[PDB]
Amino acid sequence: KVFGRCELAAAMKRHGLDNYRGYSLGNWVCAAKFESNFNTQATNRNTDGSTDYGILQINSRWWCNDGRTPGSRNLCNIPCSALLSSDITASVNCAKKIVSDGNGMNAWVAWRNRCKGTDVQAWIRGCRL
Ligand SMILES: [Cl-]
Ligand SMILES: [Cl-]
Ligand SMILES: [Cl-]
Ligand SMILES: [Cl-]
Ligand SMILES: [Cl-]
Ligand code: NA
Repeated sequence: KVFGRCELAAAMKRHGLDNYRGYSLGNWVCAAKFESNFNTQATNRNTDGSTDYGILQINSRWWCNDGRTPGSRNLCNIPCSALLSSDITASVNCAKKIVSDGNGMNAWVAWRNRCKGTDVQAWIRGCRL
C-alpha cells in the first residue's frame, strides 16, 4: 500500500508516534517519505547481506527475522514480512523500540540526512489531525 501523506500522518498519530520520545509527528512522516516513499512494500538490499523492510525501512540485521540474514538478532520478535503489510501496527510497534535504543531517530539514515534540522511540521500541514 502506497500511503497518503495526511493519511499516514493520521495512522501513526493513531498508533502512538506523535511526540513518541519527543519526536514530533512531522519527523515520523518525513522519515517515512525518504525511506520508503510512503510505500508499505519497500524492500532494499544492504551490502551487509541484510534487508530493509517496509514503510520505515527496518533492518533484518537487528530487528526482524527474514530467514536470509546469517547474522541476525530478531529484536522486534517478528518476521520481516509483517512490516510490509498495509496495516502499520507492526511497523509502528517495531520503530518505538528502534527510537528507544539509545540513538533515537538517527537510526533512520534518511531521517538523519533529510529530516533532522528541517521544518518537519510541513509534513502534517493541512492534514485533518
Ligand atoms: Cl511535526
Ligand atoms: Cl517505495
Ligand atoms: Cl510497513
Ligand atoms: Cl541498514
Ligand atoms: Cl532523542
Ligand atoms: Na533473526
